[PDB]
Amino acid sequence: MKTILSSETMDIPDGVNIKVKAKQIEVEGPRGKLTRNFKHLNLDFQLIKDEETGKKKLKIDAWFGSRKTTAAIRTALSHVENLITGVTKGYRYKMRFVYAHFPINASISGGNKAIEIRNFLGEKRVRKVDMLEGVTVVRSEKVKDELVLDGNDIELVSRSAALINQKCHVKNKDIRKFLDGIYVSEKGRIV
RNA sequence: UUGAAAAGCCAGUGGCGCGAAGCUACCGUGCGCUGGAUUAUGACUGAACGCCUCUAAGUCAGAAUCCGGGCUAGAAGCGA
Ligand SMILES: [K+]
Repeated sequence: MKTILSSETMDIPDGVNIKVKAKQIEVEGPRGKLTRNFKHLNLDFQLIKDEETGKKKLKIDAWFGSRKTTAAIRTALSHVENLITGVTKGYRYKMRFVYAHFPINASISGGNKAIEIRNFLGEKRVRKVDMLEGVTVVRSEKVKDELVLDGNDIELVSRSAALINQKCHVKNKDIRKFLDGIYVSEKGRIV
């Protein structure tokens, strides 16, 4: 029914710099740089500075927006929160190898930017996966048959994990019985 | 049949054997191709709906599929 004003605000930690211009959000922190293009959202983004204190707030609002349009405000705020988390703490995904008979042989290429899977269900084919930008994959030493993906972009890290998982799908078998694969087991922050 | 020999000719290709050349047969030989976008499907982050959610915004992989490329032709189209 076109609610007049739907607004939501988020606090910004003092250790992160943020710039907004034409719905282009630039985030800077100790771990590096992140960028997002929110041009596809018909929302108004504003950065409020507290002169007396010096703190930062990001306010996103929609005017005369329907429910569908208003649903994007929280999405944008969560995306900005994820950017801040990635630039301050970073993102770490953990994957575990699951197999019944054939151990999965994983080889990490140079730079921790590519992975080779060789013995999935005793298959002679070699599966190649390349990590996305800013995401590095390593083989854990404290946990058996575990892969650690570290990055600054939650979306890129999760997409790399999804690529690894989907590259090892079982076919022509009852997947309920043949549970072999590589699956995401934990999501968290590097620090 | 030309007197004979030799050498020819007629029987509309006289008949038979071999027969080069050309043509020709899976009856012989050579060759027949790879970038993008996507369907179904499976997923990422993510609200709506403080949780959840492949979906609402955004995003990924994806086919004897489509498009392009390659091959054939080359327009009251054109260049040096
Ligand atoms: K989800």
